[PDB]
Amino acid sequence: EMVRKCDPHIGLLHRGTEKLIEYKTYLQALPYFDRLDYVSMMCNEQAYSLAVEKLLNIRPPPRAQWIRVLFGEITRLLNHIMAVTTHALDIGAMTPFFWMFEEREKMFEFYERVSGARMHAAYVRPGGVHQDLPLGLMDDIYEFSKNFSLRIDELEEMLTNNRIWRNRTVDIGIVTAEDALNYGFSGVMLRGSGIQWDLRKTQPYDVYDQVEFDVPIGSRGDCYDRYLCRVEEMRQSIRIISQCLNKMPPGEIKVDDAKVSPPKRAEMKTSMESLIHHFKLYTEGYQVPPGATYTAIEAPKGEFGVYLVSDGSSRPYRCKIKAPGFAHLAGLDKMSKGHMLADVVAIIGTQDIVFGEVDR
Amino acid sequence: MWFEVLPGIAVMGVCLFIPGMATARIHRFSNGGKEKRVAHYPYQWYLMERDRRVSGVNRSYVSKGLENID
Amino acid sequence: MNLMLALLTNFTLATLLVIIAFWLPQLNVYSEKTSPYECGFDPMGSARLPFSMKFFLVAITFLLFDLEIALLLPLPWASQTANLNTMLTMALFLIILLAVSLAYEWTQKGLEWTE
Amino acid sequence: EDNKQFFGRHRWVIYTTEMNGKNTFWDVDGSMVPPEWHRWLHCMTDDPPTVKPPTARKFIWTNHKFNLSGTPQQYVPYSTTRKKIQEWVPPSTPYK
Amino acid sequence: TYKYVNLREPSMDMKSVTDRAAQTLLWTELIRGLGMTLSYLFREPATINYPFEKGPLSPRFRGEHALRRYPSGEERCIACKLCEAVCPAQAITIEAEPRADGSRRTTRYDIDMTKCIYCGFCQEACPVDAIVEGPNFEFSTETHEELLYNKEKLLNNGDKWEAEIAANIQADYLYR
Amino acid sequence: GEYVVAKLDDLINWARRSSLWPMTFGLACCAVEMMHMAAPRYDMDRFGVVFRASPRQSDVMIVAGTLTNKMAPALRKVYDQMPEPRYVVSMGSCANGGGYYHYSYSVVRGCDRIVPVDIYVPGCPPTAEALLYGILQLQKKIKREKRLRIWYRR
Amino acid sequence: ASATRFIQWLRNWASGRDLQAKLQLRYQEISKRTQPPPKLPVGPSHKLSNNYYCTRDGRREAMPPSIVMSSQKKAVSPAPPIKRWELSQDEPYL
Amino acid sequence: MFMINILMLIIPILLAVAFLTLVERKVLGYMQLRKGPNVVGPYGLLQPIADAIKLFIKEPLRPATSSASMFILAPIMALGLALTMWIPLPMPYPLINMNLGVLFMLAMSSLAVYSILWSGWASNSKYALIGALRAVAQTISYEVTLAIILLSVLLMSGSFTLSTLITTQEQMWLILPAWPLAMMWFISTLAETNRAPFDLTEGESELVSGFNVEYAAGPFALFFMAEYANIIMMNIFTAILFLGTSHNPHMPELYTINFTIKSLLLTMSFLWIRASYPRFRYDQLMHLLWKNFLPLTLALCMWHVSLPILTSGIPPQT
Ligand SMILES: CCCCCCCCCCCCCCCCCC(=O)OC[C@H](COP(=O)([O-])OCC[N+](C)(C)C)OC(=O)CCCCCCCCCCCCCCCCC
Ligand SMILES: CCCCCCCCCCCCCCCCCC(=O)OC[C@H](COP(=O)(O)OCCN)OC(=O)CCCCCCCCCCCCCCCCC
Ligand SMILES: CCCCCCCCCCCCO[C@@H]1O[C@H](CO)[C@@H](O[C@H]2O[C@H](CO)[C@@H](O)[C@H](O)[C@H]2O)[C@H](O)[C@H]1O
Ligand SMILES: CCCCCCCCCCCCO[C@@H]1O[C@H](CO)[C@@H](O[C@H]2O[C@H](CO)[C@@H](O)[C@H](O)[C@H]2O)[C@H](O)[C@H]1O
Ligand code: SF4
Ligand code: SF4
Ligand code: SF4
Repeated sequence: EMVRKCDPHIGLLHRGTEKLIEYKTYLQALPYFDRLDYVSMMCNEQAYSLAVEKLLNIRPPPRAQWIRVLFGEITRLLNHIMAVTTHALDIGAMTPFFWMFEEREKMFEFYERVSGARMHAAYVRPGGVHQDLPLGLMDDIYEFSKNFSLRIDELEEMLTNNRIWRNRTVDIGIVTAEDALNYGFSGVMLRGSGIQWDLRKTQPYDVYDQVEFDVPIGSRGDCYDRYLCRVEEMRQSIRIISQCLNKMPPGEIKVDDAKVSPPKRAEMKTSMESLIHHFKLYTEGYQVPPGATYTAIEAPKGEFGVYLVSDGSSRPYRCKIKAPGFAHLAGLDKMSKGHMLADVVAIIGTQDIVFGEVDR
Repeated sequence: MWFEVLPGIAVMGVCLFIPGMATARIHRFSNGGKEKRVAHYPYQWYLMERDRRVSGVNRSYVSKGLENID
Repeated sequence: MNLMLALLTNFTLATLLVIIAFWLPQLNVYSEKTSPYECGFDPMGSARLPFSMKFFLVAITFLLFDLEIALLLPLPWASQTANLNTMLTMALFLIILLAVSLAYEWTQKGLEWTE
Repeated sequence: EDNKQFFGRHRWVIYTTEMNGKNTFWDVDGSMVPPEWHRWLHCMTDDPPTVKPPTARKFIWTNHKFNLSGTPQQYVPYSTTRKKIQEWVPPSTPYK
Repeated sequence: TYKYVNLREPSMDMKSVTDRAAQTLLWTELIRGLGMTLSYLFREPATINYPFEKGPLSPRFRGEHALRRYPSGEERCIACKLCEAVCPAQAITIEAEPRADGSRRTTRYDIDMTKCIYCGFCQEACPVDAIVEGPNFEFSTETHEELLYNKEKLLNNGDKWEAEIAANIQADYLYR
Repeated sequence: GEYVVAKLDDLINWARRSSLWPMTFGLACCAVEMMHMAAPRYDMDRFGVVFRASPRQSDVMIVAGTLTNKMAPALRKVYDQMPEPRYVVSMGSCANGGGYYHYSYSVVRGCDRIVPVDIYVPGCPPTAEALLYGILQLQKKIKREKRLRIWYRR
Repeated sequence: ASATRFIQWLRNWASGRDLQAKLQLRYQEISKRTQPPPKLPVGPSHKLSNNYYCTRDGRREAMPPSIVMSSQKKAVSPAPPIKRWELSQDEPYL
Repeated sequence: MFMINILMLIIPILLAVAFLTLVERKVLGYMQLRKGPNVVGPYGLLQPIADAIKLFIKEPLRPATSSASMFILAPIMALGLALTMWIPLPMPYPLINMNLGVLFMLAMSSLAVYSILWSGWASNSKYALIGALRAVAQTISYEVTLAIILLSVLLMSGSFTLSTLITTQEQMWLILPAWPLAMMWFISTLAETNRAPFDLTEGESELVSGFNVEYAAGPFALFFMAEYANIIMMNIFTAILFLGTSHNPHMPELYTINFTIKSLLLTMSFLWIRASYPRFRYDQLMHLLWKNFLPLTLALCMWHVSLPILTSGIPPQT
């Protein structure tokens, strides 16, 4: 049962997403980003929106930026619940999956209430967000967040001090700090080994410079430390969410520039300019000045970026998608040296892999 | 609620009760209303065989008392 | 007799269940259905190829430890001896030598699986 | 309804035993809920149609139909456009 | 700022050492874990009683499509084809011509529901609120062909669900 | 004659639909909503629906996600390795007809080019409740089987 | 919420917490499913004067890249070295 | 009247096993904040029947590469030996009263291991083989410790007769003088029954289904029935070994009631443990037994040899 070589064969979920995007307008291509890391939908939307906003040279309004950070951290909670509980489920601890997927179910209701969809919201767009938060949503998000830390505590009461859990994770898949960098790792795959790096702190986007939170840091670079980093990241997400709820500003939700963001329906049905711009934005779409940007965010799984090429038209010329799981999986053979079959099962979980983003 | 698990436990409990009850009752029925004789050692078997001869009906569980002493 | 009757009934019931299981259901047999399973892709080599044992040294030591129980299982009867002075010395002697053998293999890394 | 129950179990429907000719004593499905009650049952609103009825229109179905898949009433797709090219129809008399 | 998740050196006083020996030998932290699942055993489960109980939805929910009408009964769709242009999945197919009264109306309106991504872009693009995604999510079928909707199917959906569709649009149009 | 086989269908049908074991088989996004159907709110297990990893011990295949050309031979393989009777539920637009990758060079335009499909669950993804509606629709399909009635009249 | 006092006590003792204060099932503390209508604000460009689009056109202020070198003194780094992170005062050791 | 007695033993066992599967699914459901079966019959009471009927009308498969005779033989041994483990159990009267009932169960339990080895081997598939060799590893881990743990307990009972354990515990449960052994015995029974956290020969998340991955329909059911019959039997044995129920010869049913409750609760704890812990790595199971339980079991064996002698508490041979 000792593993002598891991050869990950991927492409079983390769769906030519990047080639398909070239045949779409910039708006039409936005839903493709929900279906990459399909556990972190709204964060993928944010990364693509920032790239298009950067190429357009426009700025989303302050309220949209706060809604983006709010739902980005709600999205981070959804990811880490899926990451930790399915990681535990593979290692044999099935119960936490059930307790914490009832929380995931309530966070899907927030997605559905703002966008009408539980998962592929298509809510974050270049220029802001699609719609404003419905009245009374922020109260319900506060009610959920009031109780969530207790759920994390029950999760830790089952795993953190458990000797069986620690035996299955401690000193498993150790990765040195230098190897992680040269292998292209990011996110918790760096911080687990002690590398102090978090794109929300070092290369902040939206309103991340206006919230306080701590970056968890590991000391042994193994599965257990990455597990503890992810759990502590969930606690810091709640800490950020509390700030977004309290500091939400008033105002519009998409850039007040109708050559990029569509007008309100009432305006479109009254004003000639609004109708023309609505008509043109939903047929041709907005043209983007020629250029190329690599734009990245601290997605829940790691650094998620797009290299986006514009030829001046309303359709992207090239859209290369950078998925953090691509480089993490490429290091699976390196991380599994000297381990057994059951350890590789754990090392796959500790990398937190979704093959929608890996294969695209 | 959690007490909706009780019906399946009771049915499981009743099934596990039957083997012990049946064996106790079948032993008494086939041993003249008494416990089945236990013969772990040659001595006990020897006495049991002697009772079968003494019974006069070839049954070690048919007992003979003072009325068989003239 | 009773024991032989009981064993025959147990394995007779099990065989009857297998017989019923094989002749009651409607069958549709073809090559792909009966091909060896391996997660959707064809097996790469024979499952009869050698499968290395990493705990081979523990497995042999089990044979030697698994005979200590035969020597120790008579202890409840031996406790009824008149010569308890000799008993207890010899019973403790065997268990200690078994403990020493375990310590030796432990300290010499015999219980570590080979990589 | 029972507002002491936790959110999600505080509303429920006991389906009829017969609907549109079908015996539904054992066979029930969510598609039997008519749209006016569908809104209230799924908590898209707080007011039942008894208190806040829907707006009446002469084209709205007066009879709700459940899922008709797998029955002789199932929808069958077809093209709704007329013939595009018209063929030449030869004469009915012989001249040749 | 940053914090350490696992960088604590345990104390080496005989009481602390004896506490950990008890933990190793008496399984106290594994017993403690048993307490948690015992507590859950006596909690009310979160399961709803579907299909008699339904999960909560919002007026924005994106479900089955339907073509709507004006109160007079006239169709709202004017064959502008904005929905067909924006559809990320190319799930919409339209043909139009002047109606017998000169009105601009469609003669084909297909949605391939196995192409559609239920994204709602079509109802954003529509300038007359003709095509919408209604609240119905329980329309699974036994054949693929049943999911290829033509205009007759979608108009029937509009008439079927209009009572609910109108009330949901009334509750959310001020956010649009 | 007719009465006995009529009851016998009711019994074998009741057992088969009350004990439906899907293969532990998910492909992409839609497998996440399949998880949410196993989660406490919907609890598929309460209907008698239990995931089992081995194809040999599975009755239903839920095709939950996009089927690529690279994956297609593997999906057909594990389907063939289910014992009969077996059922296929096609979940989501990708499985139903290729969906949003319908025009891709690497995607199978509907899993029904590879396997027979009993039920098509629409959506991208279908909600967990919509999938539960599809599973219960599959149960009612099984309730209508007439295997012995047809056998009797052969 | 309907659990008896004995059962409330039992699952509190077993878990070691006060589970009742933070129930995971939602009751009537959630928002009502029928809300009053909103009246959403408008953006900065909703003015009747001093609002010419050519003064607020971001796309038209985008310019092609600056050619630094084309093949057609102190050493520098790409940016100043990153400052070393400071430990949290909220909770430095988990 | 003996054939009737045999049927009064094995038919209830198969019914108890059937409803143990329901109780497991419900107990894990509520510990997982859900409900478990409650549709098929009231409170899911008809679920085990539906599952039983469904499997036995499902198509069995003979894998192309498999060894036919051993493939079919293996499930028959599994169920046959699982039922044989019950014939010596005093409840309070055994079906078969053996002098050496304790050693008979040790021998049968060793033989039941081969129903795993041969099913995994005969399958001629890699996941089946990997599961089978985990069974070899698991037996090596617990067998030596299990026998010596029993020997220490029997040094207070003085006999290998299972019924003598009832007499030994007439004034007090043996768990008082031997809770360190009861702890290691309870773990050993989890390993012996391939139960979580030691469910390694099947190990769903690693081996798909392990040793019986190629089994379907009825032949699969026999393995599943054998597993759950072994769960109950080993908890009855634990109850008899450490929680002796007083026996009144004139009211033997009262023994059977108290005795059954203890066995149910011990079986419930197996389900409780399954819901609580992750799975061991199978080389960590070997080290747990050999490096922890074995040194302590060897020491307690010497202690329990000496203790009756030094306290003058040696039991009788009868
Ligand atoms: C814990 C133990 C639990 C055991 C549970 C056992 C099940 C109890 C419930 C039994 C109800 C009857 C089950 C019938 C299912 C038959 C499978 C089926 O559906 O096939 C459809 C077939 C119909 O096939 P068909 O003729 O229509 O067409 C088949 C060809 N193709 C595939 C092309 C269509 O049913 C039959 O052929 C006959 C039905 C028999 C029903 C009565 C059972 C008698 C079977 C005796 C078989 C002879 C060997 C003896 C076996 C030992 C029997 C005890
Ligand atoms: C007068 C003189 C007296 C002389 C005699 C005195 C003796 C008294 C002191 C004896 C010691 C008492 C403890 C004996 C039990 C065995 C203890 C033990 O073995 O624990 C260690 C073992 C390994 O733990 P670990 O930390 O990983 O390994 C050491 C690190 N190198 O830990 C484990 O075993 C891990 C087990 C994991 C699986 C647990 C799953 C079940 C847990 C719940 C069960 C609770 C107990 C149930 C008991 C039932 C009894 C019927
Ligand atoms: C590497 C080799 C290791 C070898 C280790 C061997 C360890 C053996 C230790 C001695 C064990 C027996 O120790 C001895 O037991 C007997 C009891 O049976 C005691 O004897 C005592 O009880 C017996 C009967 O029980 C009386 O007849 C006697 O009058 C009394 O002295 C001895 O006082 C004690 O010294
Ligand atoms: C009379 C019966 C009771 C007496 C006990 C009999 C068994 C004694 C077992 C051997 C004890 C000493 O021998 C043993 O040798 C190894 C060397 O590899 C030591 O050291 C090793 O053990 C542990 C666990 O394997 C490792 O974490 C450690 O890294 C390693 O150095 C052990 O700490 C020591 O326990
Ligand atoms: S919801 Fe989206 S994919 Fe579906 S028809 Fe409308 S625009 Fe096209
Ligand atoms: S449905 Fe609306 S957007 Fe589509 S063609 Fe008709 S009017 Fe235009
Ligand atoms: S149907 Fe939708 S949710 Fe499902 S896999 Fe395809 S894109 Fe993802």
